Amino acid sequence: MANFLTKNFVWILAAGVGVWFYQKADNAAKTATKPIADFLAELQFLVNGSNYVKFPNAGFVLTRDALQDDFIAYDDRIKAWLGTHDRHKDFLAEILDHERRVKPVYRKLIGNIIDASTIRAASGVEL
Amino acid sequence: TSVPTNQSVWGNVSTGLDALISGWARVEQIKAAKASTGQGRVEQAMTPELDNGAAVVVEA
Amino acid sequence: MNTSVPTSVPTNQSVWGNVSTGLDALISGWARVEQIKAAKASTGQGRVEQAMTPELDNGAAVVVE
Repeated sequence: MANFLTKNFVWILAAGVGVWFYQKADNAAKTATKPIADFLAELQFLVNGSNYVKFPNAGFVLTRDALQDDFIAYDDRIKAWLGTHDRHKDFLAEILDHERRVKPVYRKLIGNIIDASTIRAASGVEL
Repeated sequence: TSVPTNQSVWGNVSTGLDALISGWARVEQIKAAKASTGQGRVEQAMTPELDNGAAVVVEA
Repeated sequence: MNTSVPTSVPTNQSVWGNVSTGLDALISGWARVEQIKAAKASTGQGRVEQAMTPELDNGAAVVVE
């Protein structure tokens, strides 16, 4: 009774921790649960009509690359493309960046440390 | 209403039409299977051709 | 070189309608159907049933949703 109650509390708490970690792993990507038969049937029919090589393979590559928000919205619209939804999806892509921060700030400290400065060079020697 | 807009595809390659063409190739093999057997020939013997017939057409 | 495709026997069902019935037993059966027609002939309700049955060459139907 006492041992069973003590083991139940420790084991159930351990199972809750595994469920939280398993939930975070599944929730990392967008929830794949779909509740409807309209878009799934039409999109599959449109996939065979377009004759694209591997609709499942193209969807997996596009969803991860173009982001889940852009993929889910574009996937909802099975076919066609009109208005701002079409224009945004047509001219969509990833992103990079460049800016001054730690490198330039560290170099400025070296210049400030070398004030009024001392001469350092190389080229001479026995060679 | 439904419509398509903007697509990409491989060049000079067989499309979904060739997927149908295989179906026409399959139906030829089905006819050839009936051709091999005399029981297939006798099934075709119950075929009359006249000017009238039952027609049905509808969406679903 | 080449890979040969399969040639096999598919769904072909030959249903021979083996009808075996005694000629004298038929003659009575044909005689029995005459009595059934005679039962319809005696009643006016039998005449009215046959008036609703003509013959046509074919049918047709069309729709959209």
